[PDB]
Amino acid sequence: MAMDTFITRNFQTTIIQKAKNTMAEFSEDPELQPAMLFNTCVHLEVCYVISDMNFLDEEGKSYTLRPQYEVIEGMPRTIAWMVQRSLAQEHGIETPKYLADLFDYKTKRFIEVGITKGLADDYFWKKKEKLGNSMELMIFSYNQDYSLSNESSLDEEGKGRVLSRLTELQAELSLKNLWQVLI
Ligand SMILES: O=C1c2c(O)c(=O)ccn2N([C@@H]2c3ccccc3SCc3c2ccc(F)c3F)[C@@H]2COCCN12
Ligand SMILES: [Cl-]
Ligand SMILES: [Cl-]
Ligand SMILES: [Mn+2]
Ligand SMILES: [Mn+2]
Repeated sequence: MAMDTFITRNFQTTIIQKAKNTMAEFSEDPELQPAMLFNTCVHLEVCYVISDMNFLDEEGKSYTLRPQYEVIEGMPRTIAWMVQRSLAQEHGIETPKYLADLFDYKTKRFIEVGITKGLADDYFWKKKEKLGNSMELMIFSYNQDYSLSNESSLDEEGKGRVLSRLTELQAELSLKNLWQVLI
């Protein structure tokens, strides 16, 4: 099985289209770069999972009514920048200098999501070298490890559902001799 075929079988059409659109903005070609398309699909999928299972009520109380998180990843950078900058103004906070992956309506922070094949901690601190504390960080590995800058933001159950998806994907890729494509 080829990577492109795996992608089309394991990811929703919306995610695939967005990740390709994004690679195009950077003029990376999805057909020449199937590992990048895979990685971008996973990252965007994780973002969507996080936003899909956190809601808030009229007062501001959590629940596993309105979405807790706005996904900024997956839009064209020009729109994404207008959206980041406008959310930040409308909540009276600093606009980060990097483009974020999510906005948390509860804590009023921008979130950077990271996916890694190494250890979650190594990728946490690397991200923090650039971002300082402009954003919260949510780092997931394919080795069942995580590294949140705020443990409450995401529930212990939810971290585990993202970790299991990743574990699912690594398993199938390995079964199909495609994991080596990513390493
Ligand atoms: O927003 C991201 C980004 C992240 O948010 C991230 O967590 C990791 C990596 N990123 N990068 C993603 C990306 C995202 C997920 C997995 C791998 C890659 S690999 C580089 C690349 C990305 C997107 C399109 C493209 F053509 C690329 F070459 C670029 C880094 O420059 C800001 C935009 N961006
Ligand atoms: Cl950026
Ligand atoms: Cl940089
Ligand atoms: Mn991003
Ligand atoms: Mn990210």
